[PDB]
Amino acid sequence: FANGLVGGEGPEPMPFNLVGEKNAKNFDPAGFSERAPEWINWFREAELKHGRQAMLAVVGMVVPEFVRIPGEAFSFEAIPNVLDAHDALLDTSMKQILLWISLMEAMSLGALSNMNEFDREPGNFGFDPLGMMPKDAAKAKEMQLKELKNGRLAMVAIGGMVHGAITTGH
Amino acid sequence: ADFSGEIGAANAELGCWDPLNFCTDQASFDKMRYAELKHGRVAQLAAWGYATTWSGARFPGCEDFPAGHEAVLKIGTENLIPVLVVAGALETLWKQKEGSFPGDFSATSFPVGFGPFAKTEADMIDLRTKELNNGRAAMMGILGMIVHEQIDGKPFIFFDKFEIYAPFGN
Amino acid sequence: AWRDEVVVGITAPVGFFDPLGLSKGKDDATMAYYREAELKNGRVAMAACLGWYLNAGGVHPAFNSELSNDPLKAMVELPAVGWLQFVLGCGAIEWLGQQIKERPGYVPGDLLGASYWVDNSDEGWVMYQNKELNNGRLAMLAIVGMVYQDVFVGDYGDMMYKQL
Amino acid sequence: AGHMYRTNWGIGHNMKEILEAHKGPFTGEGHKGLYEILTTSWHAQLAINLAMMGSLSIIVAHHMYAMPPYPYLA
Amino acid sequence: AMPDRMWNKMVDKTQRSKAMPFLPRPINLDGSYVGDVGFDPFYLSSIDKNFAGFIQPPSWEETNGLPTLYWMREAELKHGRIAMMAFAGWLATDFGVRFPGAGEPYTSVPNAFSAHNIMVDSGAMWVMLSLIGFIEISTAAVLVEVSKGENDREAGDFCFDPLGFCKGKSADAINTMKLKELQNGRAAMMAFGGLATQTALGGVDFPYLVPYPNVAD
Amino acid sequence: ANFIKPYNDDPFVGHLATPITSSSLTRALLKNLPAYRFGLTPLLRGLEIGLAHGYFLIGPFAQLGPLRNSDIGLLAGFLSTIGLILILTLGLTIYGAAAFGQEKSNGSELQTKKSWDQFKGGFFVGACGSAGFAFICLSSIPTFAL
Ligand SMILES: CC1=C(/C=C/C(C)=C/C=C/C(C)=C/C=C/C=C(C)/C=C/C=C(C)/C=C/C2=C(C)CCCC2(C)C)C(C)(C)CCC1
Ligand SMILES: CC1=C(/C=C/C(C)=C\C=C\C(C)=C\C=C\C=C(C)\C=C\C=C(C)\C=C\C2=C(C)CCCC2(C)C)C(C)(C)CCC1
Repeated sequence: FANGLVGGEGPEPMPFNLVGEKNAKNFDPAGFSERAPEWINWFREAELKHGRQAMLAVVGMVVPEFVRIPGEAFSFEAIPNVLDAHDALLDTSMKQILLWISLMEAMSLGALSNMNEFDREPGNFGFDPLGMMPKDAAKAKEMQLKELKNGRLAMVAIGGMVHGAITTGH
Repeated sequence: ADFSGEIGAANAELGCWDPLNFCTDQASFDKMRYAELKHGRVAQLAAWGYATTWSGARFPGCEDFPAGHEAVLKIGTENLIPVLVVAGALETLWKQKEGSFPGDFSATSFPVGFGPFAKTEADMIDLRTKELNNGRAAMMGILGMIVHEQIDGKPFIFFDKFEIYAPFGN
Repeated sequence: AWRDEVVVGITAPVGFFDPLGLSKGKDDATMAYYREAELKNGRVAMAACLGWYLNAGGVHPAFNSELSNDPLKAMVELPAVGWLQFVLGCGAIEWLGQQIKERPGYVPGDLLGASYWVDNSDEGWVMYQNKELNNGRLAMLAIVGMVYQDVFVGDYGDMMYKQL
Repeated sequence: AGHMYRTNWGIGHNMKEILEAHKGPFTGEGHKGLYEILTTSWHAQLAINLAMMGSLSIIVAHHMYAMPPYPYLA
Repeated sequence: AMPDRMWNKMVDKTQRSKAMPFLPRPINLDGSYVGDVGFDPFYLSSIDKNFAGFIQPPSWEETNGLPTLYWMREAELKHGRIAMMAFAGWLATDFGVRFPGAGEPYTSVPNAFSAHNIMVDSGAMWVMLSLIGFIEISTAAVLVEVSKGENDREAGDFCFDPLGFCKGKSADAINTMKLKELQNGRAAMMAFGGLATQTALGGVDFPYLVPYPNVAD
Repeated sequence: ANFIKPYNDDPFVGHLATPITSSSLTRALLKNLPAYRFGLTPLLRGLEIGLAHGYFLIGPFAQLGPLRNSDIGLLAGFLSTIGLILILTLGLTIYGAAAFGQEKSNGSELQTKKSWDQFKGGFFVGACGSAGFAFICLSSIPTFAL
């Protein structure tokens, strides 16, 4: 239930719920929300972030053809396994990536320092360049729900992907 | 609610040590208690068996079987099925006595109960507590043993096997 | 209610910290056990940290400095008689502690009985107590980190500030 | 080190303040009152100064034999 | 914990930043200064400290204190002016321009990337340092006066307008002009970075690029 | 915060409540020592005290005595300890006579003649026996090696 955060309210089913209903409605078996009401906002933000990153990770994994990328060092042909890249370009590319990610993440601290007192909607960083979010609240919430659902799927997806490879030829 | 009165409380102060709040109502507690007892009784026998076998003792016709979990993996399944059959039968036979502590099978067809062992109520509580406590210990013990067997091959950590002193048995 | 009275342990960086809400329904006695455990685990960690650091540094002037500089190897090299004394001695202190706990007015964690002279009304007292807790919390994590480094990474020295 | 105490330009330390600030749970008012004593009693000053001077002489004796300071002295 | 957070004092939750819509608006970037797009992700403008203490120890005397923005603006302007100057010089030197009547030391210099070392060895750099220091001390004292509250000079205002470009000009125009300086200055600062890092790793040229395939360092 | 206060809140008594003098640790240890513990009879008080003091006394004599390097060194150490215990016992007897007198009444108050005599007796038995125990223990020392 949280505090009205869009989420749950899903026909999505689940027969492995050890405790509680098998539906995905108000999925909080552990019950972290009620025990720690003050952390709901933080949890939402973290959920969104993890999911969004995961959504990018999957496509990053699905492009191991070195496509659109030149350079012998980056050659996916040279580094057949997309997984090997982390250690393959650790001191040549991974560091660079870190620089920008780090700079961007640090600038958000101002908002996250006092989320409860500030009014920003958790996860809303005002990013709609194409200005295309259903204006209608009814659908707006629906859109948000899609993001969460897809993102949650992605989180789980990545795990299987990667691990799978850890157990296959790729 | 307050299950401090129940047998097996950690101590007078802590009362019922339920860190994760598994138990909520008497109904749940009874469920959990029954399970604890069953696992306990089973474990107590298990430790005894593991030690006997690991030390070297074997029944007639079982002198070439291996010991430990290795046995389950190597010994023929056909000679293991008997165990299930002799256990399933017991599963059916044991009959819980209504309106009694979880795990009381006095209502079973064959004579079962405190019999001559207990007289006063206090005696009964003591025996019950001891059964539970010894089971709790064995539960940890059997695990400890199996884990260490896998880790190093020494199921007893400080020695390879026990040596028994049975004068009359000789 | 413990939550409504506790003052020590709640500091600035995060305030009250119970993301998993492991103390929502606990009674005063359980909460007291938790605080005592927290302090004890932390204090022991702080000590262990200092011990490891000294040994790793090489300042182990005992047994003619025969034992290894690696703290984990040294423990194996120590005779059992040494270990037995350690456990038994600590056990003795544990017994005395139990006596103190039983005495009325026991404040979880206080073995010196500072309650006799000072109360939590004094801000200086609460602050200093907070420092012990905070450093202990950090030490707990550190000792766990160092062991990983020594057992898996393979080093038992600072890999953070060593590079001047 | 000679630029640590206040004189006529604002910057610096006032010994009285430093002494009075250093007080603890086991020592009451701490070092309060010492400044006045050492600025109003010659005997007190002599005590500290004389003890330190004598202590230095003993140190000179030890350090001057172990580490001979002059040519052709050892 | 219990104490009121300084977050409240160092930011305005009611309003929000412009360049960064998500973040709240720093309470000091109210738009008084030119070029203010409410951009201070690290909320440095809100830090409470009289940086004028660097020039004159705070203990020396009681002063109202120079507002942080004033100090920050000063540094921004100075850095920018210096950067613009340096950029021009680097290119001109690259083009070969040398002092009128200069001698072998200057003419021999191969490239700007190599001038610093040869010049410091020559000693001319030392001479420049002394001169620059004189300027710094002569002009810096004003900041203390402002902090004292005895003067009303504005940041970057050294009353320097020989050609009277902005003499008798509409305030709005002076504003756009000063903004233009700031904009150009900020650009130059960023510009110098490449003019340095790129040259160091690669080579000096009009583009100052680095051989991608070849090593850089 | 002041960790030193007048003892018993009497500003004029010649004592102070310091952490050392009045801490939970000190209070606990002293309360449970045989000398001040509650419930122990005079004999038992002496016995515990004797058992404790006899065990540690055999050491000094056995390892640093005139016949330390002799094969009969431990035996000699035992005898020496017994001798010291006898001297201490004489002292206890004499003290009691002077401090308490010749006939008593209260009873069960370590500070009476009868109680003191019982206390002394316990000390002797405990001390001598404890020394003997140490002899048996020091005869063969375990290496605790697996
Ligand atoms: C430092 C310290 C401490 C302390 C220590 C100590 C001080 C110890 C001691 C110890 C001791 C000091 C002990 C003792 C013991 C004794 C014994 C153990 C005895 C025994 C005896 C017996 C057993 C018996 C005898 C007998 C008798 C009685 C008579 C008859 C005969 C006989 C022989 C039988 C601790 C650790 C706490 C902590 C820290 C601080
Ligand atoms: C804990 C305690 C305490 C403390 C103590 C101290 C700190 C110290 C002491 C010390 C001492 C107290 C010491 C002693 C010593 C002694 C000696 C050193 C002796 C020796 C002897 C001898 C050598 C003898 C011999 C002999 C004999 C035996 C017999 C006859 C012959 C002859 C004479 C030869 C007090 C009291 C407070 C209280 C109680 C508790």
